[PDB]
Amino acid sequence: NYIYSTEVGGVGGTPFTFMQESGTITSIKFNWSDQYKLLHHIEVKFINNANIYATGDPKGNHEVILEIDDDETIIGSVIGYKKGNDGRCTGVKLTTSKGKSIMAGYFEESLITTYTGKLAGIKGGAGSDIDRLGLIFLK
Amino acid sequence: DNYIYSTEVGGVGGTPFTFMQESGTITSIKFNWSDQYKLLHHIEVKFINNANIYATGDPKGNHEVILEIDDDETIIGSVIGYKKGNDGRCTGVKLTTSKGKSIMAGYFEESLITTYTGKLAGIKGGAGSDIDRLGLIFLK
Amino acid sequence: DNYIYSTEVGGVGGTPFTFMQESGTITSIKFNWSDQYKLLHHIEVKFINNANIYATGDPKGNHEVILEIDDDETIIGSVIGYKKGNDGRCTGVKLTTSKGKSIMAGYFEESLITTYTGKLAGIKGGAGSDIDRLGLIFLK
Amino acid sequence: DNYIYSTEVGGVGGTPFTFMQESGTITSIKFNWSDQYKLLHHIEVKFINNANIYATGDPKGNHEVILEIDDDETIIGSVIGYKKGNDGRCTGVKLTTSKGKSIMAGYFEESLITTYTGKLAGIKGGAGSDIDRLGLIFLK
Amino acid sequence: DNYIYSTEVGGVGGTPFTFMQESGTITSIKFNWSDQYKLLHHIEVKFINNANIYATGDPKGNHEVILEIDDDETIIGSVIGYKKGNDGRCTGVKLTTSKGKSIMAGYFEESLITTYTGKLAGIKGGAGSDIDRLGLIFLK
Amino acid sequence: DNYIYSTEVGGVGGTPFTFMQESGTITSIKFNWSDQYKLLHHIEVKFINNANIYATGDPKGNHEVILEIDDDETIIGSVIGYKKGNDGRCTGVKLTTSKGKSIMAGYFEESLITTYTGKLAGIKGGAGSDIDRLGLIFLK
Amino acid sequence: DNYIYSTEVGGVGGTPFTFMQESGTITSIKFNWSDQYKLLHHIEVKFINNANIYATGDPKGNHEVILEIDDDETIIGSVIGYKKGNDGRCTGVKLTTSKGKSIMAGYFEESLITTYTGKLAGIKGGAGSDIDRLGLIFLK
Ligand SMILES: OC[C@H]1O[C@H](O[C@@H]2[C@H](O)[C@@H](O)O[C@H](CO)[C@H]2O)[C@@H](O)[C@@H](O)[C@@H]1O
Ligand SMILES: OC[C@H]1O[C@H](O[C@@H]2[C@H](O)[C@@H](O)O[C@H](CO)[C@H]2O)[C@@H](O)[C@@H](O)[C@@H]1O
Ligand SMILES: OC[C@H]1O[C@H](O[C@@H]2[C@H](O)[C@@H](O)O[C@H](CO)[C@H]2O)[C@@H](O)[C@@H](O)[C@@H]1O
Ligand SMILES: OC[C@H]1O[C@H](O[C@@H]2[C@H](O)[C@@H](O)O[C@H](CO)[C@H]2O)[C@@H](O)[C@@H](O)[C@@H]1O
Ligand SMILES: OC[C@H]1O[C@H](O[C@@H]2[C@H](O)[C@@H](O)O[C@H](CO)[C@H]2O)[C@@H](O)[C@@H](O)[C@@H]1O
Ligand SMILES: OC[C@H]1O[C@H](O)[C@@H](O)[C@@H](O)[C@@H]1O
Ligand SMILES: OC[C@H]1O[C@H](O)[C@@H](O)[C@@H](O)[C@@H]1O
Repeated sequence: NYIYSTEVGGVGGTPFTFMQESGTITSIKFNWSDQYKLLHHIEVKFINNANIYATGDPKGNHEVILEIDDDETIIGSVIGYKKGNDGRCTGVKLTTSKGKSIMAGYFEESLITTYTGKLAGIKGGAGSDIDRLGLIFLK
Repeated sequence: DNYIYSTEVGGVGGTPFTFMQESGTITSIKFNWSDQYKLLHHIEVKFINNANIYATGDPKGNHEVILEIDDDETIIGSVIGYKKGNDGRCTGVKLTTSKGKSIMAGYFEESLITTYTGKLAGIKGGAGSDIDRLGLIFLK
Repeated sequence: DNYIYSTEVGGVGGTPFTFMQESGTITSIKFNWSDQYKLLHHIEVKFINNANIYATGDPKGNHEVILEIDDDETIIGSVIGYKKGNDGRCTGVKLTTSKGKSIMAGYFEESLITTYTGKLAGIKGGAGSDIDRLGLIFLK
Repeated sequence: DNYIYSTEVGGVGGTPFTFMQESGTITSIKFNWSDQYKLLHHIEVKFINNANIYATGDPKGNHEVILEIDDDETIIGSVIGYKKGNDGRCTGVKLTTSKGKSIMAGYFEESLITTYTGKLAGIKGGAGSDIDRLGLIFLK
Repeated sequence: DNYIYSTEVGGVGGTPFTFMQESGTITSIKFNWSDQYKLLHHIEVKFINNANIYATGDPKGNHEVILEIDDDETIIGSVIGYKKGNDGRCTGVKLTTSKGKSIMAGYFEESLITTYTGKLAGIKGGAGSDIDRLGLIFLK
Repeated sequence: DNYIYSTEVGGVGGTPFTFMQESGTITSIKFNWSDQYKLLHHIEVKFINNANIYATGDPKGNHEVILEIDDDETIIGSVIGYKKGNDGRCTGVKLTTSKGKSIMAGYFEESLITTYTGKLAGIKGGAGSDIDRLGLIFLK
Repeated sequence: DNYIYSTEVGGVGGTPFTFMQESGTITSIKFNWSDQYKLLHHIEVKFINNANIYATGDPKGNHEVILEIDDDETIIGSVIGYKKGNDGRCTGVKLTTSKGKSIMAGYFEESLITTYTGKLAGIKGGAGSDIDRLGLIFLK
């Protein structure tokens, strides 16, 4: 019942997989730096669940939060990254079925335009930086 | 509840405030901010069928904006700018309505939240000299 | 009432005025303003079925705009620029209508209100050499 | 009446004129203007079922525009540029129609009116060397 | 008649032409103009169900444009540029159709007419070396 | 016939060509052109249910574009650039389709035609070294 | 067939490749390109219900883009840039989807094709160091 968007970036970091069965993401936060031009930290909240699921080191000078209504889908989703085994996530642009949008970080090397739908989860690897990030949707 | 609570953004400082009125919605909201500090300093809210002005923070800035909200008019677009961390502050609010009205108060230099939308019902957070933290409240 | 009263913005100065005619609406309004002082100085209003011209302020400014309003035309966008505080003044008005007509008078360098919308019935406030204060009035 | 009179804008100077015909609407209108003075100098009008040209003003300008109006075509947007005061003059006309046709005559540097909309039926004002003052006339 | 005659614009010079066919409409029109004189010089017109080319003027210009018109396609926008006066000339034509097709011929440096609209049925005016004068003709 | 013939624009030179297939529409068209001469030099065409390539002119140009046409896709906009006269040439083609596809080949510096529209069925004209003339063919 | 083959554009060089799966469509496609050479160098494709990655060409470029395609998502706009001739190369791709998604890879300085549209089923062409030749394949 889930669609796994391609994980983009490098092979480094501590693995993460955040997905509650019968739930969807109600809030997502991205943390990035002007110093490295990288995403560093991600936080996620699910419906009817106050717990925050986090990865990465929140050392960046900027963060954006997107709140998602229960009937709201992602209709546009771009992740910017540096490719190769030594790849990092650099940016994210999300647009919703209600015209809400967020833009984090930088888009200077490689891009992926992912699958659309109801955002259910995230998987990847993170340490000091977001090495790699894949979105997960409902089928 | 019958209400959606958007995340409070900013620091942990100042005196807590909650502005909500049983079976009531915001008909008017006022933001005060300074070019000197690039922060919101003061917020004022009025509800439908209630002439009382509910205020928090110190009205010391050189700019103010007021948004009046028709009884049927909703928020379709909402951004709050803030400085993140325990020591944080709310720096700015952009609202757009179901009738093409829009306001821009203060600054959006550090962190942003794109909040939940709907019929604006209340606000909560903390304030003293400054708005330390701000979260919107909507009907279901 | 059968009226919505938008906030009076600006100072407490000048002679009070209320332009409202029972069972009538504003067919014409005129805004006079100066580049010298960047203030509104003078406002005239004509109502439906009334040849009488209601005026307030001193027509001292070097610019004037007139908006004519069709009987079935409403305001869908309204911003008033003003200097806040007791010594305040109303500095500018932008109006847009249900038919794509729009006017822009004066300056928007200090505070702003995005008012209520609807069928413009009347205006209230205070004036002398300048428009000290302006509130719009709409039908429910 | 069965008519709407838009405000005559400009000066008190020149010979008065009123162009209207029983059960007849404007089928054509011409505006003469100069780059040297940036005024309207001359207006001509033809009515439905009437080959007579009604003209006023001194046709001395280096530009002219004609708008032809289909029998079922209305004015949806109408801006007249003018210099305010007793020594005033009409400086420009922008008209936009129900079928997307549009003309621009003259200059818009001092004062503007956005008039009423509808089926153009006549014009009135005063002209000598220049168009001192112009008001539009529409069916109810 | 069953015809609308748009104003003939330009001077009184050259040889008269009138191109119309009973129960027919313009399927093609060609405008020849020059960068040297910034004038139209030559016009050709073909009618529905008729192989004949009706031409007037001197084809001496360095540019031509052709608009082909589908049987159900009307003119929704039509602008003719000209020099006014007895010694006048026709300088350009812009036409836009019910299908989004358009053409621009020549220059719009002096006077302009926004014409009547509808199904293009014919043209009349005067021509010699130049197109002195041009009017359009439409069905009712 | 069951076909509409757009005007052949260009000159009288080259070898004639006519590309049409019984019960067959154009599925692919290629334009070759030079920056050196600012002309079309070569055209290739394929029809529905037919793998043969019909070609004319010499492919000496440094640019090509291909348009592929879905079976239900029509041309809603079509401009051919040319040099007029007996020694004329085809210089450019702009096509826009019912699905928002569009190509632009070559140059539009001298003369233009906006052609008939519909389902492109074939082409005719003449070519040798260059495309001397080109006319489009559509279904009724 | 049940397949529409767009023209393979570019050179005759490289190792031929054909990526198609019986009763399957493309779910992901990656283009790798260089600013140094302004060519595509490498392509990867994944099909519905199939975890295998089909690659061709040499991934030596400094940029990559991935377009993921929803199961019901089609191609409504498709341009490939290329150098024509026996010695040719693919230089760029633009894809636009039924859902407002788009990618742009590489360069468009010489020749273009606007291909057929629909549900993208596969690709074919040749590749070694570079993408010499690319053709898209759609469902009927
Ligand atoms: O710590 C285990 C983890 O370390 C290595 O990845 C890096 C670190 O997590 C940290 O320093 O930050 C780097 C940037 O975020 C990150 O690449 C790898 O050896 C990895 O495989 C391992 O899991
Ligand atoms: O809202 C800001 C801040 O206000 C209050 O703390 C301090 C005092 O108001 C005053 O003495 O000036 C200080 C410098 O601006 C100010 O911090 C408290 O309400 C505090 O908790 C709050 O964060
Ligand atoms: O409208 C502003 C102001 O106008 C009137 O006072 C005027 C000003 O104070 C100043 O221009 O000096 C004038 C000369 O004596 C004076 O009229 C008053 O109506 C005031 O109440 C009003 O605020
Ligand atoms: O159409 C222009 C003009 O053509 C004919 O006379 C011309 C003018 O004298 C002048 O512009 O130069 C021409 C070159 O020899 C000359 O013929 C007449 O038909 C005239 O009435 C017309 O205005
Ligand atoms: O279609 C252009 C032209 O091509 C052929 O003549 C050519 C030109 O004179 C010139 O470019 O030189 C060429 C090679 O030496 C020569 O063939 C003819 O087909 C002619 O009819 C045509 O108009
Ligand atoms: O029209 C401008 C001007 O022209 C003339 O000098 C007279 O007709 C005046 O009465 C008039 O004000
Ligand atoms: O892709 C460029 C080039 O790469 C290799 O050298 C071979 O497969 C060639 O035939 C090809 O043209």
